[PDB]
Amino acid sequence: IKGGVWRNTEDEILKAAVMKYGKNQWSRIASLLHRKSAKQCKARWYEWLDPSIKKTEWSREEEEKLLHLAKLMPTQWRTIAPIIGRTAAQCLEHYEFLLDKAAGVDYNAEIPFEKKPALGFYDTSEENYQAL
Amino acid sequence: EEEEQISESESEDEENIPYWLYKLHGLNINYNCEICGNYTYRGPKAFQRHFAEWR
Amino acid sequence: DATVYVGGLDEKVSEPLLWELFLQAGPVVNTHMPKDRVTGQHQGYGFVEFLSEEDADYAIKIMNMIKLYGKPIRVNKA
RNA sequence: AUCGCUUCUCGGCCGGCUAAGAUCAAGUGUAGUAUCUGUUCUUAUCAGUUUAAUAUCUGAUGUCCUCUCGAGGAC
Repeated sequence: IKGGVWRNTEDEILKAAVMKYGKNQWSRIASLLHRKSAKQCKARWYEWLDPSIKKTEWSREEEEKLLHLAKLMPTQWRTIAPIIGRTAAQCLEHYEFLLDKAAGVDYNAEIPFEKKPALGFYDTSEENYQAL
Repeated sequence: EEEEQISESESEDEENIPYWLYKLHGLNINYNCEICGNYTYRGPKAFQRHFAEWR
Repeated sequence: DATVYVGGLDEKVSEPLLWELFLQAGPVVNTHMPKDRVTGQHQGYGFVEFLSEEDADYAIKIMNMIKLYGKPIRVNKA
């Protein structure tokens, strides 16, 4: 019931919330949005919205590396995805794309505690000061 | 050079994008006011503004 | 002549007392009195587009009698 | 007096530890409106529908003949 499609409003508000609160507090960020939970917010951050994620075409090297690795460790996408530097869902889609296109008074009264200054080789007798 | 001779000859002896926007708004459509120099106006709002003008 | 340049003003003046001020003579159709963004205040010089040119030449004749904040107001053709 | 370094002085811009301490609220449907975002018409002319006028929609690119869209001739 809570599940559904992601909205530009929810997604931008997710950007701002993640910016303000920080990465480790999910319940606080899920509190602001409606119809979405904390798990969904976190996985939605790390899966897609995260700026460190690389959204662009795959170069030739990334295709060589992806194909080789996928033939090395079949069906393991969460192991391969960090090695090529792409999202697991993304490299999946691209792979099926490659096979697809490959064929109180202490203050104010009396001076709290008083230290009269000590007296030294000079005359302080005379000195007094003006009012305000 | 010929240009120069000519000028000397005929000179005083003593010198002193929104394409559908303009259709929607009704502009860049050919129109004419007769009383003013048989003038051309490209918009109906503009010609309606001609009614109050200096010229 | 449809437009005039107006110098020597005080920022408490705005586009409104110019509106009101020069339409006392004849209506200002297009008003321009810059708002400076950086320090949010006016240098006090103006540009005025009228209905046609006759308005503005009479405006050259009459126009420089205005005195904004006890002080002199420049109006010339443009 | 000047240059450089330094000292002092002044002015202008100018929230402790723990198991992260623990935990974490959503009604529905019938009608209907508003407000955001994205995308499309340089088409030339005429005829009709249509409009307050636009807009929009709907149709074709002076005629004939000859030769290989072009050329010539007769209007």
